[PDB]
Formats: sequence, structure tokens, C-alpha cells
Amino acid sequence: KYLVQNRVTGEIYESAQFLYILVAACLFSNYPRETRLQYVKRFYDAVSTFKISLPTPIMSGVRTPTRQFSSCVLIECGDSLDSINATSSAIVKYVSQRAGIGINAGRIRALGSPFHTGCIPFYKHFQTAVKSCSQGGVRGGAATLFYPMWHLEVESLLVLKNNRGVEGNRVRHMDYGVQINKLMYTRLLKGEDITLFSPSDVPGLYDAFFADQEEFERLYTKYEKDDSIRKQRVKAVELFSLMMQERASTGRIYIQNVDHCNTHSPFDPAIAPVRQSNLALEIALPTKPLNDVNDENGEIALCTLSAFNLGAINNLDELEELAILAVRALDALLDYQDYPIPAAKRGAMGRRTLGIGVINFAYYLAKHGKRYSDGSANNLTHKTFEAIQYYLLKASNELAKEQGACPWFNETTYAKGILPIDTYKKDLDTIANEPLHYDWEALRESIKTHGLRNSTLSALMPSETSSQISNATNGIEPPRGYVSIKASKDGILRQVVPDYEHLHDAYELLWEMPGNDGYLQLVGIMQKFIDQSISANTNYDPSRFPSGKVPMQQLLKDLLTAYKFGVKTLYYQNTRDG
Amino acid sequence: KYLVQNRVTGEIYESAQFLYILVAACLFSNYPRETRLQYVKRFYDAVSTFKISLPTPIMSGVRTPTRQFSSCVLIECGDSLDSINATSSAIVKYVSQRAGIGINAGRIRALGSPFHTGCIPFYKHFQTAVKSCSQGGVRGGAATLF
Amino acid sequence: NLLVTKRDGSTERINLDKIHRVLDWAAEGLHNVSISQVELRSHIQFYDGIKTSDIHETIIKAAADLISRDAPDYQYLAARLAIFHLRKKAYGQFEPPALYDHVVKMVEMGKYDNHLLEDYTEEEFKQMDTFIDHDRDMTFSYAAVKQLEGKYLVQNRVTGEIYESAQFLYILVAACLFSNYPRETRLQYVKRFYDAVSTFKISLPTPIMSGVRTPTRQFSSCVLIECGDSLDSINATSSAIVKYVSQRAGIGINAGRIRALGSPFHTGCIPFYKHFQTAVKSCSQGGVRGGAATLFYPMWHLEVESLLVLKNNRGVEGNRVRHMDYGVQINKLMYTRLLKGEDITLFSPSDVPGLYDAFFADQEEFERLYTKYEKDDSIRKQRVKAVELFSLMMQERASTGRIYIQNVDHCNTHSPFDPAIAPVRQSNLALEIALPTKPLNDVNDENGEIALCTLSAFNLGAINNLDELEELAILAVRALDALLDYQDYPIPAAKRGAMGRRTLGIGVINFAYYLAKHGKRYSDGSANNLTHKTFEAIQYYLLKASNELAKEQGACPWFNETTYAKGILPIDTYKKDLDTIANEPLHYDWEALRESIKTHGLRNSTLSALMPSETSSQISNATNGIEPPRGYVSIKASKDGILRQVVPDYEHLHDAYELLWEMPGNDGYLQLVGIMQKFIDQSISANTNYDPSRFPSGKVPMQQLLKDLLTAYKFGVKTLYYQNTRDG
Amino acid sequence: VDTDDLSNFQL
Repeated sequence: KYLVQNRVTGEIYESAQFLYILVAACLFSNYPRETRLQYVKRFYDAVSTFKISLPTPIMSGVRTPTRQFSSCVLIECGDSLDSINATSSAIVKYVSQRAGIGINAGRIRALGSPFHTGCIPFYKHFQTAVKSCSQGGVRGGAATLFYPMWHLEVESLLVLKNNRGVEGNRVRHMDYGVQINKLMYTRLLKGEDITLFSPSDVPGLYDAFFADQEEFERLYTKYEKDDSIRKQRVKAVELFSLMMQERASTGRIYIQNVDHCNTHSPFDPAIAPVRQSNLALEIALPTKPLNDVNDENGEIALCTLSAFNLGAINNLDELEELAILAVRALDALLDYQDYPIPAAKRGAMGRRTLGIGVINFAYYLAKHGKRYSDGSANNLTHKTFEAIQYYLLKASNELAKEQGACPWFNETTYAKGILPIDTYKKDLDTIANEPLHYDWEALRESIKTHGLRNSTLSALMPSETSSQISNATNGIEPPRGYVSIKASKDGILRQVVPDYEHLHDAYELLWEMPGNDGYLQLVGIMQKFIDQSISANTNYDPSRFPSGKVPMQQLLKDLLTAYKFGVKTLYYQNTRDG
Repeated sequence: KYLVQNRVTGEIYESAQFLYILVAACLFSNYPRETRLQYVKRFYDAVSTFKISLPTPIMSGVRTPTRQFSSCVLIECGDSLDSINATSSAIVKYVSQRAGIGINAGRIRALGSPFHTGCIPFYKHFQTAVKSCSQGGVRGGAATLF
Repeated sequence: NLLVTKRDGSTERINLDKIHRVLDWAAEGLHNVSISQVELRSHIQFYDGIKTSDIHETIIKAAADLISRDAPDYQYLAARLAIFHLRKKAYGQFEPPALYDHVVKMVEMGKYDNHLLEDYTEEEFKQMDTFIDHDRDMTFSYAAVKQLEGKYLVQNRVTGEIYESAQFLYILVAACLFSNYPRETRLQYVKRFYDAVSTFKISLPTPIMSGVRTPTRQFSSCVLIECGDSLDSINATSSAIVKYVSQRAGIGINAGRIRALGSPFHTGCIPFYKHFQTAVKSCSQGGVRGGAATLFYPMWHLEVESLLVLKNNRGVEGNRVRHMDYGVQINKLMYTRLLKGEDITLFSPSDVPGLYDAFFADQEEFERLYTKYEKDDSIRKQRVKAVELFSLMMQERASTGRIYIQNVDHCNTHSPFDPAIAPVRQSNLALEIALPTKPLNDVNDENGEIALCTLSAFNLGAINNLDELEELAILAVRALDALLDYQDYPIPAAKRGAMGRRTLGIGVINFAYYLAKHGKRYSDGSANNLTHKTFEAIQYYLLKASNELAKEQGACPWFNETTYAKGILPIDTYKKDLDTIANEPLHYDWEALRESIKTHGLRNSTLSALMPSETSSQISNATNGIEPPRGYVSIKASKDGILRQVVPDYEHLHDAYELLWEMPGNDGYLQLVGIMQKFIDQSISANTNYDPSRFPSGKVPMQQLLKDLLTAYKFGVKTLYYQNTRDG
Repeated sequence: VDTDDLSNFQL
């Protein structure tokens, strides 16, 4: 899926270094002769020696006649048929180019409102839209759909992929992100009730849920008293129980902490709130609904991705040179790639958002004699991710000085002199004491002055195909075992975790972890520095629990733990089997 | 189905001959004042003695503030994503007003073509559009695909 | 910084040093345990504002999760951490209050019985406080402490409050049982009984462990009821059951006298068995959980074929009574019929006068009457092939595992009771109790007899040699005999049985462990003479204590009905074939004891019975009863996580053990059960065991089932309890 | 689920 080849005859036309050199060439084509080839040489070196990892669409496309490189899109739906249709048409367009979709559909009014018929028929429609270009209707095209926990129709929505219901009650082939904030959790702890409203019956309520927490607090309590308003009342424990139950059995009912996404964010939630995520739960960008597929007032969020290989670098100041290369390569791509829907071009040219993450982290901790589960890797994670975010911000800063900041820069918290080191969850101070090694105060000013080329830089995405290229452990995840097995018509494909020979004892394989606490702390410490979010998983081995049944108590506790350490999103829940 | 009434209080406001006369008065309202009431009387007579049968949407709506009376639409889909999307949007709009649909989807190219993935995924997408405004994707909204 | 929410409800700085100290104190003298490891696994779970109680739960569980064959001392680390948590829960600090101050407070709260204060002076509580060694708490295993916290320690059932610690439980249990002793000897008896139980030499059963010292007087946990062949008797039996199960007793029911379906009980036994079932389950949380029974009947009953399949889960509802266990009753003649490949004749008890009685008491009278009635063809009778009947029984025994065997002849020829006056005609739930009974006409019929038995056990792993049993037997007999006078009796026929015969059942725990440390095994015959040696010591010293007690306090009212009264001893009446498998001679003066018994009699009509123990032996980390363990580590579920127990002294003895499935067959174990029964007054809860994978095609041959049945018979085995089949 | 066990947690 990389080398330029004849799809029908099976002819291969090139080799890996031609791919690498030419990918460098196209991304730096427009640079001045003065510096052009030097940029090409050093970017080639960085990717051919596995220091920078590039995603599939770039790996197979850049240098060919195609300009289709967007692989993740975020679309927000308004509460009207026109918006519903625009959303649907945008999806169809992007999935025919193989993009993964994140859809915010929480604004659609509930069944029985003054969408007399409700959300679900429309969710089915988005499903068919997503699957409209799939080899049979299962293979290819994927989506996660997002909605608030307090939506009137929530109980119906939580079971949407429960494979044991009735057809018109089910939309099984999308994943879901349930959206929560401080107040919902408090209601859980205090053992109280949650009130369910349709968005339409509570003016200003949906907006506050993301932007202003104490405004949300006021309006919620107000509308809980006002008994002319259509409302459903449920026990907080039964709602969270239902969600976590559905999360446990399908493994794909996700969590987004909307307050964390806005209090600790590169965006001012009053002007550009973050209100959803993407397919895999690491992208966090602002959006606006469309009236029409071509509505130049809407905004569809896009993000170009890449990764640093933490196993190919010898020390952390190598990241300076690498961050420069990564930022400038990806920022050039934004100007190179096609945009099939005008609202998406708006998002990309307005904000110039990037998502640059890591691969080979398990390997990295291994060779430093650290582990996931015990807290032994906390200060090293803090040290490592500080270096990453500081050097990314520096590159985008030098680029802003060179080529001008991004059109909508003034909407970032960055523009106001505020940094991630100012807005992070306070409880992270109780679990790591590494101090900052870089001049965050010089950088604050240099940002106040010249701004940033890109509104976001960092996001921790899963990688699977990408990290195979450089024999790397996937993203920030611990491996399941020493050898990874894959099927192909060419026979059984095996991969052995890097430097197994010297490090087999150093690794902490996934199921060796007594619980989730260690890993969730590392995800917290990471999020301190990450612009967007992280694709974090929760994991449970039934055989560590009485009668092989995972207690709800433990599920709820770990959910709250992630919350406690400022975790923005929770992705897959894996259950060991056998 | 026919007499103006309250949904909630279930209270009924008119009798049949008021329905018949006003349907007439509405339809013939723009006629010149030398033929108008003559047409109204003769049409009133035709329907109230069962010689002309009027469809449900007219029978229930003509005289009220609504203007939704189209009960049957026919949409042709072209062989492109732009057209497939337009067809889908139009179906959603019309099924929300309770219209029945005829869709022509013959021009969509077959599985394997240089679209590539075939008609059936697009048919499903028409089906969800058709059912986008009903109970639980089963009752309400009907279509025939050609 | 990390903050901790205290007992009351206010924050405070986390104190990592105090946690480390408690762990270091807990680890004293333990081997192969990493404090550091336990620190890492629990600290990661902490968070800002953590309740102080949850820190202790986290460290305990953290230590508990490390319990393993390689590092078994985590059993004691976790245990001590839990003891330390329980002290702070009960008293607001590690140090228990003074005994008197505690007793006073508790009686006032309605949690301890107020007679404690009447029967003892404050100075007497001061003296008792000096016997107490609270550090004995450090000697419990983790699973032991879970049991204490679950169902022993005086606690608030609803709030979950714990009010006491294990030594207060032990001292006070001693106090109540010796309350009525003369000052001369009273406190010395209390001190030595406390020592014996707090150092695990004597094991006490649940009802005594959780009750004695509280306002309750409900201590009877096993009852034996015999049903007569009338509706009045049927109803009396039913009412007695309901009464006892509401107090949680296990029931043994003899229902073999009820006439068969079609007699001149036109409708038959089964509707009545269903009734006894509902009676047994009348106080059960859903109708499955709690209240248990074994029902007994003769193999030759006319309705037997219907009865054998009663728990076969694949029949029709009115053919099935699934939630009781069954004991099939057999004698020499039935077995002979099997061997000789002949027929067995089935009669209803009602059509054969004198036949049912002889079946238990007089074997050759049974022989005569049986053959007589087999000829007399006016008598309603069914004829079946002996092989098909035994096949059916053993088949049902194999698949449910709970169709039991009682050898009624062995229960009467080798018995502390004269079968002409007081025959043994049934057993209890678990098949170790063997006492006489008489049917009731009414729940309050003062002519009926319901058998009761108070239980206890010697820990064979806590004693250094066999003459320690003298001092221990004295303590056990006198403690249990006092209880008989202390406990309530809700049904007059039961009070009759207990005050008439004063029957006790004192057995063993930790036998597998005991054989292990003597380099002996179960399956090869290597433990025969040691078993003979060990159980001779047990029975001789029990009889001696009950004899000294008879001299001190008078023999039991119905003593004259025992074979003991007639000068006959267990060493006179045992199955003769035991001479072909052991040659240990007798080490004690059985002839002096014979005379001293002829003269002064016994306080108690029975003393010994080998009962299963499960909960009890957990308290002292002991292997269960006389059973070999299944594996080195025993796993249990609880809402507190996975509970592990490691067989005692695994470190030095792993090779010495013979785990259950390591046994090639049943022969070795059945011989040890035989040799034991030589000395046991009552019976033994013996099991049969089969691993399908030792047999062709994984199917256990009936030939082997029948052979082992006959082997048990051959060595004088009275009862056969569970059949376990390995799975997987 | 135990609401008392949860309720201690500080968010």
C-alpha cells in the first residue's frame, strides 16, 4: 500500500528511497533555491532513518497525480433538515476518498418535540452515508458519532450497537462518543439524579455545556426547576452503569470530557469551542454547522498527522531539528492538497491545524528501565512530552516569523499569551515533580509577538500500519506480546518487538499490568502538553477478578481516575479473552 | 383524518359540509367575481354528493394555514455523487411532508466499474432518506426504486 | 502533596512513612515478601482526598494479590495488615482495651450476654485479661482473617461495624462454657481452653465460634429426624424440620418407613418427599440458597427404582425432588445377591412385619424373614436383577455425586449402641453422625427422639506428639458437654435425645498435612500403621476424659443402652479384615479402661465422628478434615477480590504431599477410612474419587465403581458420602 | 455499585 504500483497487473515501479526522496521533493518544491535542497536532504534523512513517521495517504500519494490526502474530517450537524442533508452529503464526499469521520449530532431535537420522529432515523442515514462507498457495506468507511450524556433520548442512544435488539432501535456500524462534564460526574458521586432535556427546549444550555461550566451550572438548575419544560429524570448511577455496560461489551462506546477539552485547550471556547472529536478520539478542533454542502459559513475541521519515533532518537534535543522538519513539511501539504467541500477548506486555511504524535513509546520506556503500571515512568514522560511540545511550538513560531501566522490565530488561547503549562489539570502536581527544562517564558513572549503558523500541533493518534514500517511499538500502547502475528495471502507475517534480545524483561506487556492506574497517569501527564487529545484505552483481564466478572465499581473508578488527571477522551475498552 | 380538530385535546371544530364548501371557496378564490360563487356552488355540489373524490391532503388541508399538498414525487438520479446527494436531500425534504416517492436509480454504474463499490450501498442510502422521518424506520415514508 | 480524608471527615497531609512502618511491622520474620512491591502496587491507586479506610483496603488487597506458591508468606503479611485495620475499626487504635471495660461496654450495647457480668467479678476479668496474648492475632493467615471478619467476629449486620477482635472471642467462648465450674478449678479451665483454641489445637464449629458469648442460645447445627408411617408423624417431621432450618441446622431424614404407592400412601412416598423438600427450603433466601437435607431409605423398598433417580435433572416434575440428597441403605445380604448374580425382592415396609427392624438390628433375623417373605406369594412384591439395581444407584451416584451409601449392618454390629434397644437407623446431612432416633406423633410428642450432636475437632498439625491429646480431649469433652446444658432446644424430642445420651462428635482436621510431615502417603498403604496409631490415641483419650467426667458428674441418663455399659469396646467389634492391612499393636491400656468404664460409665454415649470442615480449617490454615488437597493453592471468590490459601508448610513439604488427583485409585484412602472406623464411635464423611483420564475413552467403568463400593464394605466402612469426578 | 465508596472521590 505504499510503493507506486499497477493496481491491476501487480507491477511495482519504484523502491522505498525513491518514495522517500520524492515525498521530500514535493513538500519543499515551493521553497527558495537558497534553502530548498537542504530542506529536502534533511527531511529525506529523517524519514528514511525512521525518525519521522508519515501516514498512509502521504506515504502512497505525495509524488503521484492525486491530491487526496485528508484522512480525518470533523462535521457538526445543526438542528434542521438542510443541515442534516449537508452533513450527509459532506460525509459521502469524504468517504469516497476514504476519510474517517467524526460527527457531532447532539443538536438534533428528541423524538416528540414541537424530529417529531427523533434522532435515530437520522443516525441510520449518517450510517448509510458513511457506508455509501464500502465494498459490501461493512468493509471500509468508518465513523464516531458524538452527543451529550444529558440528551433526552440518551438511554435509547447508549444501546444503539447492542446486537440483540430490534432493527429500528439499532445503528450498529458506527461508534459513539458520550459527552460528559464535572456536573454529570458530581451527580454520580453524590448519588443524585440527572435530568434529560432535548437541546431544543433549553436555550443557551448546549453552548454552555462546552464553553462556560458555571453558566451550564446555572441554566441546568434553572431548567430543572422550571416544570413547563419537557424533561426526563434518571438516577445518575443507572445512567453511568448503562453507558459503561455498553462500553464494556462492544468496546466502542467512548467518553469525551467536554470541560477538559475547553478549559485546557489551544482555543478560546467563547469564540471557537471544541465540541466533538474524530473517529479515533485524539483530534479536538472547532467546527460550525453547514446549511448546504457549499455553505461558505460552515466549518469542517481537518488535521494533517505525523509522528516522532521515540526509538530512533538518541536524546531529546534532536527534536528541535525534527520538529522544524515535521511542521514545515505538513504545513506545506495544507497548501498542496485538494479540498472537495468549501467549509473544510475554511477550517484548514483558517487554523492550519496539525496533529503530530509519537510511536515506539513502550520501547522507549523499556530502554530507560521504566514501566507503565507502577508510576516509575512519570517524570520521564513529563520530561519527554515537555520537550515534544516546546520544540513543536518553537518551529511553528519560527515559521510564523518567516511566513506569517495563521489567518484565525487570534482565536487561540495562545494569542492571549496563555500556554498549556498554565491551564493543565492541577492534580498532575501530586503525581510528578519533574521541573520544566525549557524557556517557556521566552517562548510565551515570542508567541505573543509573532504568533504561530498552526493553531494546534500535537495529537496522540494510534498507529498500526505506520509503525510497522520502522518496526515500532504502536503509538503509546504497551504490546500484547513479544511477537505480533498477521495474516496475508502470502502466509503468516510475524513481527518481533524491537531489541527483544536485550530487553525482553524490560518490557511490560499489556496484560502484565495489575490495573489501569499507571497508564492513566501517563496519559494525564502527556495531556499536560498535548494541544488536542490522546487515543487512550482502558483494559481489563477477567481472570484478575472474582468469578471472572469485571466489577462496575472498578469501571466507574477508572473513569473518574481519568477525569481526575485531566484526561480528555477515552477510546477503546479492551477485554482479554481466554 | 379529515375534519379540523385538536391533536392533544382531541376536540373537533367542524362538520363535513363546512369542509366541502371551504375547500371549494379556497380553490376557486382567484376567479373573477362574475363566475366565482357559481363555480364554488357547482364544485361544492359535486363533492358533497360524492361525484368527485378528493385525496387526503386536500380533504384535510385546503382551508387551513398549511400549503403542503404534494403527495407524490418522482426523482431521477444521475451517475455521480453530486446527483446521488441531491436525490437524497430531496427525498428527505419531501418525506418530511409525507409525500410518497418514485426514485429512478438505473443510471448509477455497476460494481467493479473504473460507483466502483456499486448500487446497493446507494440504495440503502436512499432507503434511510425515505425513512428519515418515521417512528422507527418502518412505518411512514414509502418509495419505489426503478 | 496528596491529602487524606480522616475517620471523621477532614483532610490532612499523606503520611508515606507511617504506611511504610506498618508494612515493615507486618513483614517481621516473613520470607520472600517485597514491601517495596506492595508499596508500588498500592500507591498508584491513591488519589487526592482518599478516605483513610480505603488506603488500608488498598494495601491489604495489594499484599493479598501476591499470595502464591513461590511467595506464600503474603498470606501472613496481608493477614496482619487486616488485623491492624480491624483493631483501628473496633477500638480506634491498635491496642485492645482492658477485658472488663470491653465486656461492660458490649453487654450494655446488647451485643454480649449480660450473664458474663453476673458469673464473673471484675477482679476475675482482670485475671483473665492476663491469659490473653493479643499477638496471637499475628498468627492467622489471610483467608482466616476473612472468615473471622465474615462470620465470626461480633459485628453490626447492617452498618458493617466490627466490635471485637479474635482473642476476645476466644477468651469469652472459654468463659461461657466454664462459667458453672467451681472457683477452685474454673479459671484454670478457662486459661487452658483459651490456649488450646487460640493456638489452633482445638477447632470449634461456626455456631459456637460466632454465638457463644452473645444473647443467642441457638447452637444446634445438625439434627436427625425419623418419620413414622402415618400422616401425624409425617406432619410432626415436617414441622420439626421447619423449626430447625429457621435456625440453620442441617437435616438428616429417615423416610424409609412410609408405605409404597398402591398399598392398602395410596399415592406413595414422593409427594411426601416433595413436602420435606419444601419444609427444608421454607427459610431459604430464594428457595435454593440455605437449608440442606439428606433423606434415607432402604435399598429393598418397593419404590426404590423411582427413588434412585429423584435428582436426575432430566425427567418430569412429579417424578423429581432434586434439592435433597439421598442415602441408600444396604446390608450384607443385598451385596451377596449382587455377587451371586441373583435377584433382590422389593417390599413395601407395611407388608413385611418385623422386616424393617431386623434390617438394622438383627442380620440373621432379617435373613430369615426376607427368605420367608420371598416365598410367601400373597405378599405384594417386586423382583429385580441385583446387578441392575446397584448399576442404577451407582449411575445416579456418579452423575449427581450425591447419592450416598449407608451400611446399616456395620452401623449396628460396630456401634456404641445396643441395636436391640437403640439401633442406628440413619445418618445426618454429611454422613458422619450415627445416633438412635424414634418417630414423633406430634411436634411436641415427649415420646419421640430427635438426635443432636455437638461437634469439634483436633488439629493434627498443631500437636507435637500424641500424648498432648490427653489434656486436649479433657478440654474438648468438658467444653462441649457444658454446651449441651447451655443451648436452647426448640423441640422436646430433641431435648430428649441430647439429655438422654449427651452425644458428641469430635473429629480431626489437617490429616493430609500430618501424613505429609511423617513422609507418608494416602494411596500406597504407607500410612496404615500410623493411622491406626493416631486414631487409637484419639479414641482412648476421648473415652478417658468422658470417663473422668462420669466419675466427676455422673454418667449420662441413658448410658445403660450403650454397648459400652456392657463392657464391650470398639476394639472388640471392629471389622475383622482390618487385621490383614495393619499390624500396629495397641499402645494404651484398653483393659484398665474397660473396667473403669464398666464401673463409672461415660458422660457421653458417643465422642468421635469424622466430619468435613471447610470454614473451620481455614481459620488455622489447615487441610480440610481427612481429605487430600486438590492443589497447593486454594482459590476463593469474595467481593473483596480473589482469596488464596497455600497448604501449610508448602515450602518444605511440596513433594511430601499427595494431591487428590495424584492417587492411582481409591484403595489406599478407603483402607485409611477403614482403619479410622475401627476407633470412631459414629462414622466418617468419606469420599470416592475418579479421574476420567485414567480410564479408556475417558469413561469410568461400572466394574470399578462396584469394586470400590465392595472394598469399602470389606473394610467396615459405614457410610459413603460424595463421589467427585475430575473435569477437564 | 456502591455510592458510599464512590462519594469520597475528589474530582
